[PDB]
Amino acid sequence: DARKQEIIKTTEQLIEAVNNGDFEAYAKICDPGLTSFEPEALGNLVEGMDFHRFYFENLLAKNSKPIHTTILNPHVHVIGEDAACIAYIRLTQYIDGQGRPRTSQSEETRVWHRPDGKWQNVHFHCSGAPVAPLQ
Amino acid sequence: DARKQEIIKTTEQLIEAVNNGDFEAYAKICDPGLTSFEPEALGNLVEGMDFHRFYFENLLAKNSKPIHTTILNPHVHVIGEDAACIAYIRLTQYIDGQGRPRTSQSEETRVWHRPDGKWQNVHFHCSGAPVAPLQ
Amino acid sequence: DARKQEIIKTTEQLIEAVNNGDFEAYAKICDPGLTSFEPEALGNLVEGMDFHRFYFENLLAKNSKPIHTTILNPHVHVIGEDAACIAYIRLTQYIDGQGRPRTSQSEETRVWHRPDGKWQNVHFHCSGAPVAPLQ
Amino acid sequence: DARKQEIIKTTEQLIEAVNNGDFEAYAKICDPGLTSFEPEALGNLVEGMDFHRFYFENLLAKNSKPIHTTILNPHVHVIGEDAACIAYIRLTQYIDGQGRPRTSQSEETRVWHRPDGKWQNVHFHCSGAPVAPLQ
Amino acid sequence: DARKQEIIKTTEQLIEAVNNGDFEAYAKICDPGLTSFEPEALGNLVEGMDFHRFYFENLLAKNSKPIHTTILNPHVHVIGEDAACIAYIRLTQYIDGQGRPRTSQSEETRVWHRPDGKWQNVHFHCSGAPVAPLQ
Amino acid sequence: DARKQEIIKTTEQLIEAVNNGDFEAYAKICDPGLTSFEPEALGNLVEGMDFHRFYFENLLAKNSKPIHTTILNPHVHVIGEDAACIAYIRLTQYIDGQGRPRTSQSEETRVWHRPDGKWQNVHFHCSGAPVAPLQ
Amino acid sequence: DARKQEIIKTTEQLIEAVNNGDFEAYAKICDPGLTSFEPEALGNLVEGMDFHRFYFENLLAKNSKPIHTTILNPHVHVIGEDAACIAYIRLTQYIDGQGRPRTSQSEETRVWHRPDGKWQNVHFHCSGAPVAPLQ
Amino acid sequence: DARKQEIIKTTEQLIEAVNNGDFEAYAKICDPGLTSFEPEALGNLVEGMDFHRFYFENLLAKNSKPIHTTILNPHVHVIGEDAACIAYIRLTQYIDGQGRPRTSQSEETRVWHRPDGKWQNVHFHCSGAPVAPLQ
Amino acid sequence: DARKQEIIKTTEQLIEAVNNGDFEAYAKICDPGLTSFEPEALGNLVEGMDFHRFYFENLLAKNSKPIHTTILNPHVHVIGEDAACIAYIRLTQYIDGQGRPRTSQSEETRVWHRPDGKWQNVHFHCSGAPVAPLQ
Amino acid sequence: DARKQEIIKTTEQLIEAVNNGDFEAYAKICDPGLTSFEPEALGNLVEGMDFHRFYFENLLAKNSKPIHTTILNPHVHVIGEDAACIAYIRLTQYIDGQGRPRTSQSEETRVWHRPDGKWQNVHFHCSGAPVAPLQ
Amino acid sequence: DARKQEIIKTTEQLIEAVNNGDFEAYAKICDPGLTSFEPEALGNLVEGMDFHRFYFENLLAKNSKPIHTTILNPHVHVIGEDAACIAYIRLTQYIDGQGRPRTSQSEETRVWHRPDGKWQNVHFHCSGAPVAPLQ
Amino acid sequence: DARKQEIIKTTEQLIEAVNNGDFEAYAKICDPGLTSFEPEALGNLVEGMDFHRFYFENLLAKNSKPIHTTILNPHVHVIGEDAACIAYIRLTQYIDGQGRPRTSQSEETRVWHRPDGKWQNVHFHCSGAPVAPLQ
Repeated sequence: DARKQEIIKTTEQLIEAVNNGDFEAYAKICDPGLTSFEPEALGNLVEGMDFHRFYFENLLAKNSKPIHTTILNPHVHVIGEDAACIAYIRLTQYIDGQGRPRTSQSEETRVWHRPDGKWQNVHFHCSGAPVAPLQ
Repeated sequence: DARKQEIIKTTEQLIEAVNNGDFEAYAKICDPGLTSFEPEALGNLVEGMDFHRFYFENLLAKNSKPIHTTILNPHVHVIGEDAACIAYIRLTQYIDGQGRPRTSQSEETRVWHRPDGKWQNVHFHCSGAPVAPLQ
Repeated sequence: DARKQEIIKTTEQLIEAVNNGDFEAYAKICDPGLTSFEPEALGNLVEGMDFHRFYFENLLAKNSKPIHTTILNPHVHVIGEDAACIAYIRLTQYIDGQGRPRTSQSEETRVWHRPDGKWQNVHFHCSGAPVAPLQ
Repeated sequence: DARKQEIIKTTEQLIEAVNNGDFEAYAKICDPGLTSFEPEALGNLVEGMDFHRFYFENLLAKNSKPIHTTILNPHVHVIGEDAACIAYIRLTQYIDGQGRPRTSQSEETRVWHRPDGKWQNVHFHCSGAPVAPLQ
Repeated sequence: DARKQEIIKTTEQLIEAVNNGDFEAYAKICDPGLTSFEPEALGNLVEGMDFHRFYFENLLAKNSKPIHTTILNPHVHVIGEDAACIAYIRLTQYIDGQGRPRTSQSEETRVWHRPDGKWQNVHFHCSGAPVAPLQ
Repeated sequence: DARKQEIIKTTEQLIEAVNNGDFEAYAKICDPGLTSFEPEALGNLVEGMDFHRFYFENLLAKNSKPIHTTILNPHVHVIGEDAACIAYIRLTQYIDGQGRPRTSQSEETRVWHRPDGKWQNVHFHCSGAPVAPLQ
Repeated sequence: DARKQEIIKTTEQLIEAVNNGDFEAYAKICDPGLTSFEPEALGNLVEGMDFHRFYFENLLAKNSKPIHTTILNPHVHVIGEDAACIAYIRLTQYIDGQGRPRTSQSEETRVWHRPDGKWQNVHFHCSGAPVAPLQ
Repeated sequence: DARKQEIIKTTEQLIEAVNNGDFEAYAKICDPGLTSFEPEALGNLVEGMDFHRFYFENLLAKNSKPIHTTILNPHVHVIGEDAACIAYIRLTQYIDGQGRPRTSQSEETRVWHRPDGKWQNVHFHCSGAPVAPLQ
Repeated sequence: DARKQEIIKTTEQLIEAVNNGDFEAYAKICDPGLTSFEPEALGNLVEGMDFHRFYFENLLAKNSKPIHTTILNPHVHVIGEDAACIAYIRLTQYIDGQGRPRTSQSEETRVWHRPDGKWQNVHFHCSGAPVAPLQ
Repeated sequence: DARKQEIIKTTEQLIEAVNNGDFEAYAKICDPGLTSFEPEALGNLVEGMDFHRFYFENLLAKNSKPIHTTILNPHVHVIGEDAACIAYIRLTQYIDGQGRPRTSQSEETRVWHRPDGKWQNVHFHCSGAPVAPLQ
Repeated sequence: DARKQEIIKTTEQLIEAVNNGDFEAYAKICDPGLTSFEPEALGNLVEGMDFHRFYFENLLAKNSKPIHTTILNPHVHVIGEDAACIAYIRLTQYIDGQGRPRTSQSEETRVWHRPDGKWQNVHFHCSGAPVAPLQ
Repeated sequence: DARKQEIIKTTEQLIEAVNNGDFEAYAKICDPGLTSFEPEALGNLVEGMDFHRFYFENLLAKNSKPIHTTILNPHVHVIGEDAACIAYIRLTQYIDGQGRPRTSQSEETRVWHRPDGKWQNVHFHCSGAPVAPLQ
């Protein structure tokens, strides 16, 4: 359970670096060849950092309204000593463009490798609501 | 490229065992603790074989109409010697309940481990069209 | 955990007596003053057995098609020695009126009392899909 | 009828502490392990206080417009001396974001335990309109 | 409570004479100048028996499928010794044109007079679902 | 026709006391145990004055725009000397939230008793448009 | 009232000649230069018999199912000794293409002249449901 | 053709008195017992001046924007020397609530009598767009 | 008026040759370079006979059900001695694919030239319903 | 081709006089008995100048925003020496009520005569988008 | 114009080989590395013959109903002596799944190369209606 | 691969000249007889520069908000030494009319010729989202 709690802790560091808009910390968690599927990419497989960079510069660095996030039913597969995978449900509570509280759901998969003693993310898949909020 | 072609070959064996309705071969490719996200599970994370078993018994063992499948733009991450991940776009051509040809798209992620010298699947995530066909 | 497994076992006996259409076993699990909220009652609070009796006589005793049910994330509150409450997510896999497999979800609460040494159900609440199937 | 009037009185204290935005009184009525089903949680079972805390901080502490609430057809099950359950219909009259009066309906179940001589809430289930108002 | 139970009993005789298709008994319960509002009359006030006669001749005398009816929360006003009024919610369980069980709701008011020692109906108002079933 | 004109006159006094917002005159026309069905109550049977009080305090005491009302095809049943019933179509002409004239229709039933020499209202049923105007 | 009852009687002869499919009697009631507005003419003013002839030949001579018609609130203007006008609401009860009873409403104006001692129809206007039934 | 041109001229005087908002001239053209069918009356037959008075006071006396009206294909029936009927298509060109030109269509019937040497209107029927404009 | 009646007569010969399915007579009325706009051509300008030929071969030669056509408000421009233009509204009464009478409207323009002593059609424009019927 | 270029040139003079709002030049191109079909006339045949005059006075004399027009695939029929007909597709590029560029399509027919040595327009037919722009 | 007529002729040979279902002639016109965009491929770029092969085997070899095709406004770019490009509008007239004639439109681009003395197709792009017909 | 990288480089120069609003550089890349299919042209084939000029003058020269563009899966056909064709998927990230980031997809084909030693564009085809952004 010690190695599973380590993957959980490192995944929580990713999620709070994203919602802080901290792109310089996000870039240290991600591999340069990272690939992803997500609702914003319209069914295409994205590669590298530059597609995601646009949302840090146009939302996450600029926003100020309160947000709360719940992680439900996490499951971890540990795949030897170099590799791991985590899957969870995410609920986000947020304030819309006219002051009403709202909720949305996503389903997320993250794939982790340990090159050079540090855990880094190599592939990501998301379903459900967009991460760009529906305000 | 040799190890990447091996993951491609093993992923093609999974896809043809599914569309043949060969549940006894499917059960040798999958780990007993396998987890999944897919459109049929309504946003929930499924564990084990028994949710999928229902579709082999009520479609895949019984169907006879022609189907064709195209795999587009595959990408493989090889994660040491025990682990790998593959991501691809899938297009399926099928005949509906009244003889008309149709097309649908999915986006798929599969996570592979090599316990006891044999590659086996430990997590799967699907977006887009259901695998239960829209006939 | 022994008393929690007992409530789980007794709740599984209720669910299989319903999907067998066994109204004479259902009547031994329920209290005569049982109350319920469910989608079929259109927002009203029902009392007694006679509202439910209609669905045993017009579906559950007559149906023959295959059904599978998954219970997800159960939680039990044990409230002294006489009382308990259980909450769970239910997924049902079923065949429609033209041979296609389908899925639906409900959320369920059940309240249990132990009069005369036997566990019996006194209140029930359901949300999501109707239990009368969407075939 | 004396013990039933006591559960009614305590349920009315909960409802007025919520619509006053009095989170410090709400926290004394609820057990720390409380679970719930409600429309805002999107079909998931919530545990603990922190999901509900967001609506006290972003609505109930800040609102000033007039509200009226009617409780219809309450039913109480008393389950020995430590335990009780209550079920009722709730109608709420409220003013929208442009000054028009509106109405909405919910159906609610609440499960009560008496640890250490004080009644506290251990499970809650809601159907119908959200508690976050449709202004 | 004796006179209220008499109005309840006489109202149950009306409802079962209607669902039996017994127009010759219905004609003995109704005053010749009876007026009504109901969904089938498109917002108009009907007078006399001949508008209702059409539904006995084209449904109620001819139907054979099982029907169940629940009366909820009845209230009676007794207005001296010659007059009374009753108000109730009606739920009807029925089988559709393809064998599926269904539910519908109406709200009903009935006004009763005692000319010549016999109770007879002088005005009726219905809201909600039509009495002609939605099969 | 003299007693019928008296019920008509008293019903017109009710309608103008409501559209003046005169809740202290409305309370002298109504019995303390009065019951009603209306579109604002969402299919439920309301009892007493406090549900209606909210619309006097949040509209009828505060409004200033011109309104005109037409009563069509009234019918009266006189039920001995203590009791009467009246039924009519109501058309209301009103100005919306942006200065355009509009029309709406309701169908209404009212039940009258004469305790202590004064006519008072004991039950009411409404269908069609809400009495809260669609501005 | 004698001359008004004569216009009513002659208008009832027209309506029953139409629903019998008796085009040879209809042609004796109508002036050769008769004009009309009705839903079937798509906003145009029709002149003469030949537009209406098509509905006698393709429905009214061929139909066999039961129909009932109610005339509501008739008003007559008598305009000297040669001329009259009548206006009424019409409700029609009919059976659809699969055996269910249905209702529809129209509003109708008819203009009458007495050339050569016989009343004949010179202009007609209809609003609401089409006369061609919605089976 | 002289008597037909007289009815045309008098009908044009009505139409321009209405669009000027000249209710004191309108009241001299209409009979005190005039009846009408029109889209604003929701399927009911109106009698007298007071329903129409509301639109003079809340639009026609207050408006200032340009309007143009075309009368198409008029037909006149002259019914002895005391009575006449006219039927026509009306097209209205108008400016909406945000400055765009718009068009709408009605179909109209008007019935005229000559009491005391002066032509006056006794019945009116309208179909298509409301006369209260769709701005 | 003699030359206008000649264009009317020749236009009626075209319309009855079309609804008879008489393509060999249609080909004698049309110029070889004829152009047209119509709903079936999806906004394109068609040239020559071969686009129209398909509807003679697949409907007009094969149909048997009764059809009636009304021509409304025709207008003719005569343009010297060689040339003419006609414009009219067309109403068609027809029986649908399940035996119900239906109506549809078109607006039509036709341009006529007299080469070699015989009138022939050189351009046609249609708006409204398709001539291929909505059965 | 010289006479065809003359009709093209004169048709371009009409189109630019319209979009300049130059009603005094438009009136010299049109014959006083001109007829038209267009979307703004709701399926009716218009005659003379006064229907079109309203759009010069309420838009074309007042507008200032940039517009561009493309004429596609023109075809000309020359019908002796006094008469001609032209048909074309028209695309219009325009700025909406909030500054965004938009496109729309019409199909147009125009009929030309040469009385007194000057070409003038006698009939016009339009389909597709209205000439009043959809800003 | 000789080389342009050659590209037109070769493009007509492709279109008739497709609608004959002649896959062995289609394979001689296409380059082995051919790429395409079309509505059936859901926004993806297809490569090679095997995606198209499915529609020959499941429609074009099996169909028997009459089809007609019009090519509108073709444009050819000739790019030295080895290469050419053609663009056209295509209208297809066809019979649906219940015997009614229908029309649909596509816009098509085709790119041609002359390796080894024979013209062959290297890229294709289609917009508008699918080539799999909407029967 | 050198000649393919040259076509890629020249295609990237076109795309950045367009999103800079640099119409004087765009005019040096395009042939004077260039043809195109695109969503803005409503299914028509455009020729020359003047249709596109309108979007430079009314958007691209005036806009200031941030935009990002991704080119996916490019494919090049090189057709001797004078000619080439390129096909790709384009994703655009942009800010809407109220500050929210958005995504859209197009599929694009471009045909290139080398007259006088300089590459120039002769035909273009686009599917999917309009190039005028959906803000």
